[PDB]
Amino acid sequence: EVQLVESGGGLVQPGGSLRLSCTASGFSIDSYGFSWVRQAPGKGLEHIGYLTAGGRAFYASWAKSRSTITRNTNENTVTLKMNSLRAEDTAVYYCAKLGTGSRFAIWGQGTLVTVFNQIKGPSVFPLAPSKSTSGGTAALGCLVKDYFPEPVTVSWNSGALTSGVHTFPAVLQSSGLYSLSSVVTVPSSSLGTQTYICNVNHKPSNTKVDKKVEPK
Amino acid sequence: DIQMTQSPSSLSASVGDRVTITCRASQSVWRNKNVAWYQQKPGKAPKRLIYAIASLYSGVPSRFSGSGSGTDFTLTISSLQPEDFATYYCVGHYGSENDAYYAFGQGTKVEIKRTVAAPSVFIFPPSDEQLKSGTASVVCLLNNFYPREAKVSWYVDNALQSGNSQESVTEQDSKDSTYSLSSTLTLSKADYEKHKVYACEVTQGTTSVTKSFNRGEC
Repeated sequence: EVQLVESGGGLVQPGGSLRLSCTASGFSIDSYGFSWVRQAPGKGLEHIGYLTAGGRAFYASWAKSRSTITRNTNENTVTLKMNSLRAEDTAVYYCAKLGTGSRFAIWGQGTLVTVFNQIKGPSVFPLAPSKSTSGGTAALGCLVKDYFPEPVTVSWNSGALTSGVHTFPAVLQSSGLYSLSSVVTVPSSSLGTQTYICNVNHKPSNTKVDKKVEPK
Repeated sequence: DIQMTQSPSSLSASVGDRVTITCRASQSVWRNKNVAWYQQKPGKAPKRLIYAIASLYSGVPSRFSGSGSGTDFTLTISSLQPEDFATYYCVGHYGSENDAYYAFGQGTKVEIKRTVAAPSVFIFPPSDEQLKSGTASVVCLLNNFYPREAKVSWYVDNALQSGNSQESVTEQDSKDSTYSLSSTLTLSKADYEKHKVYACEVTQGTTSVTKSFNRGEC
């Protein structure tokens, strides 16, 4: 069994450095060439560099500034070190033998690197629905504002309400903080009786918010 | 350096339809077969489906087939299946005797084809709790609609807002293949309390649906 596991990753303050190891098992790290790729949130795959079988680095234009792709045969690792990190560098970094002109292609699972200026838990405000104006169906939700970094997960009634839930992708507000909404459609007749609570969880700040959403 | 570009950025086909995605390379790939096709689902790592331009990997369904020639490369899905709707990247390797480089395409979403469905539009006033912090958020919800394309305009006292809204869109729902969209208008409490009528105008095709509220009437 061949395997490629990725080490390192986490919160890095801007200008700081990320160091990511890529540990192989079932084969030797010096018998193939290896790339580092990254995928920003919602964006496409972006090649960073490629270390040939001969230990020769081939960085990219934007990467040649602050990127060193080394290899350690003692520990069976290929390493990526980036300096001078910007907000555009927050992404999921993979290591891989891309497999363009070879039958052997292997990828790591990907480790997340987040460039954070501050850690800020979210503020949760109700999206209140009674006076419902959509017949027998009402909409309600939770507005999750001003948090950093990603991600937040949202459930409803501790996961007992999943039908009709729409949790939107976060957007980066001009203030530099993330925000998102989670909505759900419910019987407008159930508003006075059924309880609706959104469970917002922000692990980077160890914060969890449960918000009862009531009419008016 | 090199770059890849595919066709199109997004498409819509049916279960059993014949899908064709092309891919153009900036230069000639170093090795002739240095072209692979990657299938990536949301929240999942990329999965290589085809290497060596035309060679399928073991386990890959034979309905997939790559037919590249020079700098034009095609991914063919004979009978499109439910598990084939995803984003497809092409990746090419091109360097020299003293160079070795890759570049990915931009991607191509193979979306489900769906009959037109109008959105259920809801508007949400800012909560009183938020207003105490100095900022007002007005949210407009477009629930379970198709197609994705839609014009959402904010009006404050019949004055079209510009540059103070942000949109977010879900992926296609796994049951009805619809989209949901939110538009969030951001104002200060001072500006929010200066006006009365807040309206969200949703336009797609020949129809415009406007949901609104008066600040204070509940």
